[PDB]
Amino acid sequence: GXGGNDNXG
Amino acid sequence: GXGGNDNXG
Amino acid sequence: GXGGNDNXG
Amino acid sequence: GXGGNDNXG
Amino acid sequence: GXGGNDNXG
Amino acid sequence: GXGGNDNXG
Amino acid sequence: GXGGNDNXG
Amino acid sequence: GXGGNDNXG
Amino acid sequence: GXGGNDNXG
Amino acid sequence: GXGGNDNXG
Amino acid sequence: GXGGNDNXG
Amino acid sequence: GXGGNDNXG
Amino acid sequence: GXGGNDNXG
Amino acid sequence: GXGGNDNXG
Amino acid sequence: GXGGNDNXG
Amino acid sequence: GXGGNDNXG
Amino acid sequence: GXGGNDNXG
Amino acid sequence: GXGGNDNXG
Amino acid sequence: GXGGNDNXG
Amino acid sequence: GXGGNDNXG
Amino acid sequence: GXGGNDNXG
Amino acid sequence: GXGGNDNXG
Amino acid sequence: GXGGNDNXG
Amino acid sequence: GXGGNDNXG
Amino acid sequence: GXGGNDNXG
Amino acid sequence: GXGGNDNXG
Amino acid sequence: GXGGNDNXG
Amino acid sequence: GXGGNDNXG
Amino acid sequence: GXGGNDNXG
Amino acid sequence: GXGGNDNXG
Amino acid sequence: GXGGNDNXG
Amino acid sequence: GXGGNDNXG
Amino acid sequence: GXGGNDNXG
Amino acid sequence: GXGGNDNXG
Amino acid sequence: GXGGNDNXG
Amino acid sequence: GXGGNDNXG
Amino acid sequence: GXGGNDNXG
Amino acid sequence: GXGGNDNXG
Amino acid sequence: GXGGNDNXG
Amino acid sequence: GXGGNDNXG
Amino acid sequence: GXGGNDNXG
Amino acid sequence: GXGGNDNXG
Amino acid sequence: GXGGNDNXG
Amino acid sequence: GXGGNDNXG
Amino acid sequence: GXGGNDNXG
Amino acid sequence: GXGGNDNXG
Amino acid sequence: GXGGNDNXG
Amino acid sequence: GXGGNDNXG
Amino acid sequence: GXGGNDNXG
Amino acid sequence: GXGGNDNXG
Amino acid sequence: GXGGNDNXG
Amino acid sequence: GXGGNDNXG
Amino acid sequence: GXGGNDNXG
Amino acid sequence: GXGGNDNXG
Repeated sequence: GXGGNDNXG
Repeated sequence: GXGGNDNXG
Repeated sequence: GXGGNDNXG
Repeated sequence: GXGGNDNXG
Repeated sequence: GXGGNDNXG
Repeated sequence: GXGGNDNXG
Repeated sequence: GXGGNDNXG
Repeated sequence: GXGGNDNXG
Repeated sequence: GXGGNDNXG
Repeated sequence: GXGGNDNXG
Repeated sequence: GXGGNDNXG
Repeated sequence: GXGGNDNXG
Repeated sequence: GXGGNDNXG
Repeated sequence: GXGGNDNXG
Repeated sequence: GXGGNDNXG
Repeated sequence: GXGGNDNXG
Repeated sequence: GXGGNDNXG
Repeated sequence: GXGGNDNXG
Repeated sequence: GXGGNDNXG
Repeated sequence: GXGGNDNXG
Repeated sequence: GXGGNDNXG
Repeated sequence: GXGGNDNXG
Repeated sequence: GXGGNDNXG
Repeated sequence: GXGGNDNXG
Repeated sequence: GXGGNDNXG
Repeated sequence: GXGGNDNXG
Repeated sequence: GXGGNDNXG
Repeated sequence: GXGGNDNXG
Repeated sequence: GXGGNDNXG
Repeated sequence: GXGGNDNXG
Repeated sequence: GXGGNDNXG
Repeated sequence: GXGGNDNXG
Repeated sequence: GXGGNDNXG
Repeated sequence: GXGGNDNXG
Repeated sequence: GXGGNDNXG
Repeated sequence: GXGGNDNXG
Repeated sequence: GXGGNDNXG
Repeated sequence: GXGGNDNXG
Repeated sequence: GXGGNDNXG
Repeated sequence: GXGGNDNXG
Repeated sequence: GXGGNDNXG
Repeated sequence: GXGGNDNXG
Repeated sequence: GXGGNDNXG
Repeated sequence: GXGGNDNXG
Repeated sequence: GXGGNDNXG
Repeated sequence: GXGGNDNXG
Repeated sequence: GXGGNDNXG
Repeated sequence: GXGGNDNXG
Repeated sequence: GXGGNDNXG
Repeated sequence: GXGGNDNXG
Repeated sequence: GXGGNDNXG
Repeated sequence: GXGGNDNXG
Repeated sequence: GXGGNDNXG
Repeated sequence: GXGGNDNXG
């Protein structure tokens, strides 16, 4: 979707 | 969806 | 359609 | 269609 | 973490 | 982490 | 990480 | 179609 | 008018 | 008018 | 009008 | 989807 | 029982 | 039972 | 997805 | 995906 | 049971 | 994908 | 216009 | 216009 | 215009 | 014989 | 004989 | 004989 | 469920 | 008949 | 007939 | 489910 | 009949 | 000495 | 499921 | 001495 | 001494 | 006249 | 007249 | 007249 | 069989 | 068989 | 067989 | 074992 | 074993 | 083993 | 089982 | 099983 | 099994 | 230790 | 230890 | 230890 | 002593 | 002592 | 002592 | 996934 | 995946 | 995948 430091599994 | 440090599984 | 974090653990 | 993070763990 | 995974955004 | 994976965005 | 993988964007 | 991160773990 | 048009018919 | 139009018909 | 037109018919 | 340091599987 | 129509499952 | 139509599964 | 969807016709 | 979808016809 | 139409699976 | 889709015709 | 399915399983 | 399927499985 | 499938499996 | 003897383990 | 003897393990 | 003897392991 | 022993079915 | 909007999710 | 809106989720 | 022993089926 | 919009997800 | 079987079908 | 022993089927 | 079988079908 | 079988079909 | 058929005399 | 056929005399 | 055929006298 | 004829449709 | 003829349709 | 003829259609 | 008419219609 | 008419219709 | 008419229609 | 003019199915 | 004019299926 | 004019299928 | 019997079914 | 009986069913 | 019997079914 | 000894063990 | 000894063990 | 010894072991 | 590990046995 | 490892046994 | 390793045994 915008601009974060994200990481999902 | 915007701009957080998020991580879900 | 413009939804946010679409993520299934 | 313009959705955000499309990701299946 | 197992389970069927589908959705349109 | 297993499971069928499909979606249109 | 296993599972069928398909989607149109 | 213009979606974001299209990625199946 | 515009967005995802992921529709088999 | 615009947004997700994930609709099989 | 424009976007993804992933539609088999 | 824009501009983060992201990594999902 | 036969099946349905307009549906990934 | 036969099957459906307009659907990846 | 789960299973054993359309079956004892 | 799961399975055993259309079967005991 | 036969199969469907307009569908990767 | 899963499997055993169209079978006991 | 109708038939149907039948099986001693 | 209709037939159908039949099987002792 | 209809036939069908049949099998003792 | 009938059927569907040992199966939903 | 009938069928579908040892199967949904 | 019938069939579908040892199978969904 | 597994099966039995000492039995044609 | 034309918007001059910014970037959909 | 045209908005000049900002970015949908 | 596995199977039995000492049995034509 | 033409927008001069920016970049869809 | 015991295990068993397990399946989301 | 595997199979049995000492049996034509 | 025991294992077993397992399957999302 | 025991293993077993496993399959998402 | 259909139906599983077995018996020892 | 159909059906599995077995018996020891 | 169809059906598996076996027996020891 | 005594004049009749059992048969699905 | 005694004059009749069992047969699906 | 006694005059008849078992046969699917 | 010494039974009389052993016959399944 | 010494039974009489062993015959499946 | 010494049985009589061993015959499957 | 003895001596009649018999005929069963 | 003895001595009649018999005929079963 | 002895001595009749017999005929079964 | 020996009968001199006649003919079992 | 021996009968001299006649013919079992 | 020897009968002198007649003919088993 | 004698008769049918149809017994899997 | 004698008769059918249809027994898998 | 004698008869059918149809037994896999 | 957050430290754990879902797994049948 | 977050440290764990889903796996049947 | 995040350190783990899904794998049957």
